[PDB]
Amino acid sequence: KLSEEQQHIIAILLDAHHKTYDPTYADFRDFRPPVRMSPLSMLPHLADLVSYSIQKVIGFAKMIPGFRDLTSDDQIVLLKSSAIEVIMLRSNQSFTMDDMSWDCGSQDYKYDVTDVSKAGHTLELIEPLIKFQVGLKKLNLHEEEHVLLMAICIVSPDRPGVQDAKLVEAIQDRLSNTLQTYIRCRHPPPGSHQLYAKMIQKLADLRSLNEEHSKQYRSLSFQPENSMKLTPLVLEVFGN
Amino acid sequence: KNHPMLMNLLK
Ligand SMILES: CCC[Si@](C)(c1ccc(OC[C@@H](O)CCC(=O)O)c(C)c1)c1ccc(OCC(O)(CC)CC)c(C)c1
Repeated sequence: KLSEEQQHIIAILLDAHHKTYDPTYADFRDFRPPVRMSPLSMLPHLADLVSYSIQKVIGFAKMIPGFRDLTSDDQIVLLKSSAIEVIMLRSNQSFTMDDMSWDCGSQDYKYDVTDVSKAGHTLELIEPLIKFQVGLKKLNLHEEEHVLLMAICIVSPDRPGVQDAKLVEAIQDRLSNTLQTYIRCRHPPPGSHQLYAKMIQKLADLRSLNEEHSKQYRSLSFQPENSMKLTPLVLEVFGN
Repeated sequence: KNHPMLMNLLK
């Protein structure tokens, strides 16, 4: 059932994730310092964290089978629209349900709901974001399923501004069929029950999170004093 | 309108 091409796709995506996600979190020392001790005291650190993660998301995307066959315009449209969603998905690796926080190896780099609020965001975003992290963690995805879901998210044909929607759809369909076949062949029950449908629900959840994050980002970044604390990459990708 | 940093990271 899982064809050799489908096994190849999975192998490429696992390798791409290993090359672009560093679970030692060594580079966090390079970011502006978190300040917790109201002002948006965590904005400099979290802007650097987000900017670093965007770079890793682009590096992963470039390795998705078929992504490089798209025009530069379409690659750009797809990364601009999906980067926020892929950041939410990939951060699930460091999320822990012990205290509902993102634990990146040390106390300095352990982030909770208060840290997100100290970058300027409100419960309108943060409450659904925690519910998403919990629901995704509860799916107990195989790493194979986690990397396929990130790839499917990036290569979405309904993103605004997509030109060659039929080619985007053809690439995504190959990934979607790989995931559906992987679940049926390699994920034992009961964990596999309705798993594909539950993963696609997480993609719909991400669209809602994207819409809210974009609304609040627009309000935050409209104030020039906040935009001054962002990075050039964040301004280019999330908007200026 | 131009995305030079993204374009550059995209090769
Ligand atoms: C409080 C943290 C909760 Si967040 C889900 C997070 C957690 C762990 C992370 O990283 C984990 C690992 O994945 C990194 C390794 C890798 O990806 O390779 C990352 C990237 C993010 C978060 C916070 C702030 C924010 O935006 C603020 C903004 O809108 C202010 C204007 C834009 C600047 C965003 C978009 C997201």
